[PDB]
Amino acid sequence: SGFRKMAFPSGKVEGCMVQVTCGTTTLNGLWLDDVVYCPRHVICTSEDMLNPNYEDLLIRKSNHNFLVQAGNVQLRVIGHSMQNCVLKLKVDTANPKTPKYKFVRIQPGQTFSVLACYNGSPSGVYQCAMRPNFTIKGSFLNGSCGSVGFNIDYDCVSFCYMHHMELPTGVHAGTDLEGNFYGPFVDRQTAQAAGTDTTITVNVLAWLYAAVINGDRWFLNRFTTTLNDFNLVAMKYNYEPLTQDHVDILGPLSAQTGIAVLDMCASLKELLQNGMNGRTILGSALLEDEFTPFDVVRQCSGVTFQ
Amino acid sequence: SGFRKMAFPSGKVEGCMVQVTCGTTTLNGLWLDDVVYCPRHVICTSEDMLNPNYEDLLIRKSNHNFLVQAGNVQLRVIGHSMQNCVLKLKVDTANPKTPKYKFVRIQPGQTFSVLACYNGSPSGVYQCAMRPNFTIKGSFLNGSCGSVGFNIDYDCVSFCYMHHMELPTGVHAGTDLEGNFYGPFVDRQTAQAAGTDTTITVNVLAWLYAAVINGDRWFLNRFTTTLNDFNLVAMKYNYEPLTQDHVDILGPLSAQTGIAVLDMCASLKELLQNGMNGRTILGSALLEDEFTPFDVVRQCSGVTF
Ligand SMILES: O=C(Cc1cc(F)cc(F)c1)Nc1cncc2ccccc12
Ligand SMILES: O=C(Cc1cc(F)cc(F)c1)Nc1cncc2ccccc12
Repeated sequence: SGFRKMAFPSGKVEGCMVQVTCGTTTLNGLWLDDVVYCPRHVICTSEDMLNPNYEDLLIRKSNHNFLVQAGNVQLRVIGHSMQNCVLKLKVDTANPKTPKYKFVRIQPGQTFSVLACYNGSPSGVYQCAMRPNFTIKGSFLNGSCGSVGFNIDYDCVSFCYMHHMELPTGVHAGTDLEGNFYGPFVDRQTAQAAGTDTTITVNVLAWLYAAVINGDRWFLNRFTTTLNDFNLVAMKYNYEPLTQDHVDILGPLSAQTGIAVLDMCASLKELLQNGMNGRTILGSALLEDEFTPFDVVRQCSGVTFQ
Repeated sequence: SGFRKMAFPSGKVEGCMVQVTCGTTTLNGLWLDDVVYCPRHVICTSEDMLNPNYEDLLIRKSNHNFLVQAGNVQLRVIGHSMQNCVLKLKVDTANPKTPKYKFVRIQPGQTFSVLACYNGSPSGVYQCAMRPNFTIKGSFLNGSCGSVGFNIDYDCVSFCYMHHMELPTGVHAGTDLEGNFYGPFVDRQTAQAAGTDTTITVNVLAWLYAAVINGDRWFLNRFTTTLNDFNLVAMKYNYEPLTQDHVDILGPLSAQTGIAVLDMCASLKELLQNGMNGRTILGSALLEDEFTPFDVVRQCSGVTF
């Protein structure tokens, strides 16, 4: 019993964190096999940040301009290349702590653990979701660039995010490990803003199923809804549209609890209308949207309480 | 910017988790140096749990009855002893991954990271607080016993909790690493209940300072209060008393934000008496009490390990 915002154990990623320095700028790098991945803006001065020409800035650098430190050991850079917004520094030592890994690009609503780092050293681990507006509501200070997001389903680390920047609202933007930004963001100091964010409906439904599995049913009602009527209501509270894919994905939780997806949708519609009336669901007075259907099945028991 | 419920990096603890099997029961063990620590109830059948005599159950076991697996490697148990509610299995191999560590007993209100494990395999890491009623609101399934709680101070892991049981309300009970339970709990299948819990006042104040540091100020007001008047209001709302030690501990956050501790207490008093009025603080509609003043400073300063 219990339901917590749970991150993956971070050890497999901690053994990959290194410090990358180029001139006066120091940030984090991810050392996997003989390559260190880091944000390409490590080669920029603060003045270069408005309209940097990364190809032009990079051509002026040699391997010895990149200082990579792993623990108290300086790695030797033997090659460098840029792939989209990520810099790949070939080093002369394969990381002996390289876990089984993959690079995965995620979709909005997906969750992942972030290992926040500074100067190549891990500071903490927390759980995030890729918001519908492609930002993440992280906790990052200056020096956190290059910190990564990941999942570890089995013993394989799927790296899905590398931190690049903080937007004016205090939310964060980054790339996949191939250097492609999530969202319409660029690694430039030009005026950029997070679009209006919305609630991840499928995740709220998953979390309501988590509450039912853990023994709470106060919020259920005798009603059902069509998918279209649910979407017309939910959009009025800035909730993401629920697709038939989302309904299918919630099938297993629906079968385990005995509550049809559209019946749980009717419960959510009522919660949006009524609020919680002094009650909580899984220790929260707000509807939680940073647990996916996959997270709920992984965290919760396979036996519903009642 | 941003403020998240953040756990310590778990790698140093992951390298210590092992699987301990005794008969039909499998749970987690903590392998440090040449000793594996685990809940003593690993030696019990369901019948034994009703009223166990752990000394009597243990005397019937030999070293080979304990199967300890560190990954895909079977460790050989060369001795066994009980310390309070923890079983200590001496093994022939010192854990090469043993970090610098200490065993510390924490006080209610203190937070720690839990590395939830099943079959000696870490599954998740989360941050929680030792409640004033000595339970933890964890997330644990069957097989999670022996999962540990810890903090990191510099390069040293301070182990403070070992998971033993789940109470009927779904909250959790465990011991320090010396096997002393937190709270009035016993490792036996007998009627036990979590006592009425209270809110960790100093932690709510720390989180309000975190909200201010993050640009959330709507709850600030021109008012101050005395410590005694604040504690009268705290008692009324099932909040823990705020001591002068708590006020001193919040000094640095008070100096950084310009909001004196008693000035923040008057914000907290108004929030308790009136609610949030449809507003949120750091994305929460409830007052969060599972961040200590140290956690707030650490997260807002970027301390690494
Ligand atoms: O955003 C940047 C630097 C940057 C600026 C830019 F215009 C484009 C970039 F790709 C990167 N750094 C930070 C990242 N995360 C959190 C932070 C918090 C405070 C101060 C800086 C933080
Ligand atoms: O509570 C126990 C076993 C136990 C029973 C007892 F009566 C006394 C004990 F010291 C230990 N194990 C569990 C721990 N955490 C979570 C669980 C969730 C579901 C089922 C069991 C869970």
